[PDB]
Formats: sequence, structure tokens, C-alpha cells
Amino acid sequence: LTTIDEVPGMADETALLDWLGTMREKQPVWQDRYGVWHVFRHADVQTVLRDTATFSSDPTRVIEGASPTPGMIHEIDPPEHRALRKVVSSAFTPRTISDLEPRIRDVTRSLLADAGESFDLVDVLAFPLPVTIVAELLGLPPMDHEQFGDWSGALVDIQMDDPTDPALAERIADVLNPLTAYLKARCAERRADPGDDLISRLVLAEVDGRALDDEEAANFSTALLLAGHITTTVLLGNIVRTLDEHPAHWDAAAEDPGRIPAIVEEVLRYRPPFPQMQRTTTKATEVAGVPIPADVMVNTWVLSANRDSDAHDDPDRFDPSRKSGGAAQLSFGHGVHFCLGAPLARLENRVALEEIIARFGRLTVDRDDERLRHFEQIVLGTRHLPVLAGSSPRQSA
Ligand code: HEM
Ligand SMILES: CC(=O)N1CCN(c2ccc(OC[C@@H]3CO[C@@](Cn4ccnc4)(c4ccc(Cl)cc4Cl)O3)cc2)CC1
Repeated sequence: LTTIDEVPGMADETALLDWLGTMREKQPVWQDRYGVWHVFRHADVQTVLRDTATFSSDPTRVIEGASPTPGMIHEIDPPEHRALRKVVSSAFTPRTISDLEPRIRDVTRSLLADAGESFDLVDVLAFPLPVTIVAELLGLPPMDHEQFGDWSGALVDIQMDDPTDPALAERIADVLNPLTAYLKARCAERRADPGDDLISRLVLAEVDGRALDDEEAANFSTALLLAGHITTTVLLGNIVRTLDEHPAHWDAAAEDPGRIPAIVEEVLRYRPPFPQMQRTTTKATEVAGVPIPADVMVNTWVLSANRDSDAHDDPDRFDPSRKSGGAAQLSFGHGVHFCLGAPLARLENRVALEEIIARFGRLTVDRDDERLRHFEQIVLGTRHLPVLAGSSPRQSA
């Protein structure tokens, strides 16, 4: 233990993981050189995420401009979070998600049908599939944009190191503002003539007198669109990667496609698309007996918690057959901010992997030109994943 910050960056995962392990052991609550605090143990990550009074999700809590963006449900605390969550959950329903299955399968099947035997999984499927699905769910037209989220890439590639930096707020707003404005216009068109698409549902939604204005509906639809440009794109790459490291599971899921949901849960634990979540202390508190001051940022390492042997047995072992006494998925968060889109992600990744197996039996990652381009910061995964099918319906005698 020395007072010289490293943090292996995300790009070297094995080194990140060895660091996390040692911190879990020796420094479970750590303050970095920017005065940002880090929480590494499973039970402590849980404490933090649950306790919204002490640990607020409003980053703008500190900054002199009390600007909580309306309808940014992940950046809003009780009691307003509660009423907001109720309004959106009433538009964004299981039924609404589940009816998507046939379209999810149609799109996935057509995109793969054209891929050849050697392609980029991200450009071919992992990116265009959720973009298409989420737009259609929201009731938007098909978009012209596609470079693996030109704007969503800019977002995750933000000029950032010190999260205390006030500029950062502006750099984010710079990217999102054009997109939020475009959605605000779409919401106003649906307010005029509502359909059954999700934007119409959002605009008509009302729970205990609380309705979304076009500000809030546009903001929240923007978040949803962003979720669809990034999350499945990262998870599905992580799934193929991991299965490529334990390839016996390709054959097992081919024989019993009902094993697929469990593969997805396991990769979620093993490689969470989002390894860290962020909170701000609203008051002097302590974690693990470590005193933390008011008004500072706190990062909760979901990646650490997931590899913490006190939470799981043999935690670095990739094992889909691991029954869990109360399978609750920390990679989708913990508490009242628990992932609203969890069913949709589970559905898209299940259908995706099903369709990969049905056409190809298996894919392997292709490192025959370069090593993978990992995300350097926000998410845990790769920007591209060139793959190779050994088998496919194209092969002839
Ligand atoms: C692999 C896929 C996904 C992962 C790992 C994931 C992860 C997460 C996590 C960790 C949180 C909690 C954030 C916090 O506590 O600060 C969260 C919240 C949220 N996610 Fe996701 N998500 C995924 C897919 C999606 C999708 C597809 C959508 C919507 C289309 C979505 C929408 C949301 C929303 C709206 C919330 C916040 C709910 C609230 O604040 O009450 N997610 N997600
Ligand atoms: C030092 C350093 O690099 N820090 C690392 C960790 N920091 C960080 C960590 C996590 C993070 O994710 C925040 C939030 C939490 O989850 C999401 C990502 N997301 C999207 C759908 N499901 C999850 C999100 C949830 C809900 C909604 Cl409506 C929109 C979004 Cl988008 O971003 C954003 C930034 C960034 C700075």
C-alpha cells in the first residue's frame, strides 16, 4: 500500500482484477488523488447503493447550479424518483417488452444471414440490432447514423479523468442536447396523435396526477436510446468473448437452448458492462469503519463485488450452472434505481445468442490482425469483436 495512484485502466482486465482483489483485502475503501472514493467489497457496494439518503444519485448536488435534468430518472433521488419511476414503469411494461421477441428474432436472423464467415460482431449485429429494436419500440423512424454509436462513442470517449471537473457536465450536454431536441420534437408529434409506441405511452402516462412534460419525456427517451446504443452492444461482445474462453458451453447450449438464460446471467456477473456506479455523499458517513466526508463522490465497484469470494464461491470461475440462493443481479444495480430495462436486455441477448448458435454453432474471436480494442474507461468490453464462424449454412460440397 502506497500513496501513488495507479488503477490499472479497464483495457488491461487481468491487471485490473488483481488490483481489485488486493484492494478488497487491504484497502476496501479508498480515496484517490481527486478526492473520489472507491468501494470494493460486495456488502459495502450493496450498503452504498441501497442508502439513497446518505448516497445520492444527483451528481449536481454539489455544483453551484442545482440543475437536476428533469426526467433523468437515474440522477434523481426520492421522493421525486419514486413518482417518476411509477410514471415510466406504467408505459414501459413487461407485456410491451415481451411482445418484442418476434421482431428481435427477425432482425437478428436477417443481420446474421448476410454476414459471411468472418466479420465484426459489433458492426454486424451487436450494434444495429438494439438500435433498431429500441427505435421501433420508441416509435422512431430508422436512423442514418451508424459507426458503432458515433454519438454514443463520443459519449463514452468523453475527454475525462477528474470527475470533479465542472467542464465534464458541459461536454456531456454538448453530445446529448441535439439528440434530446430531436426527441422532444418526436414527443410533441405523438402528443398531437398518440399511437401505442413507447413515446405515446410515455406522454399519456399518469400516475397520481404526475405526468411527464415534453422536457421530461424527451430526456427520458434520450436515456432509453442511449441505453439501446451501448448496453447490448457491450454485453453481447462480452458473452461471445467469454464463451470463446470456455468453448464447451457452445455445444451444451446447442443441445439445450434452455441453458442460454443462465449463460447470460453468468457473463453479467463475470463481465459487467458497467463495472462502476457513482454516488455523492449528502453527509459525513462511514463505510467499513472508514470515515467519508460530506459532498464527495463515491464509486461502487460492481466488478469487484462480483468477483468477491464472500459473495460467491470460486468467483473467478465462469460457471453458468451456479445456482444462487436468491439470484439477484448486481450488474443491473441494487435498490430503487435497479435497471428498468433489465428484461429487455435479457431478451435481446438471449435471442441474439440463440440465433448465433442456430446459424453458426459457435463463434471464436479472431486475433489475426490485432488485439482487441477495449474500452479504456466507462464500460467493460471491446469496441469491435472480429469473429470467425468455423461452420455456417454457406459451406458447400
Ligand atoms: C447489459 C445491459 C444493461 C445493464 C448491465 C444495465 C445496467 C444498469 C445499472 C447497473 C443500473 C443502475 C444505475 C445506478 O444505480 O446508478 C441501471 C439503471 C437503469 N437502466 Fe440499465 N442496464 C442494461 C440495459 C438497459 C436497457 C436496454 C435499458 C432501456 C432500454 C436500460 C435502462 C435503465 C434505466 C431507465 C435505469 C434507471 C432506473 C431508475 O433510476 O429508477 N438498461 N441499468
Ligand atoms: C474516473 C472515471 O473514469 N469514472 C468512472 C466511473 N464513472 C461513471 C460510472 C458509471 C456511469 O454510469 C451511470 C449511469 C448508470 O447507468 C447508466 C448506463 N445504463 C444505461 C442503461 N442501463 C444502464 C444509465 C442508467 C440509467 C439511465 Cl436513465 C441512463 C444511463 Cl446512461 O449510466 C457513468 C460514469 C465515470 C468516471
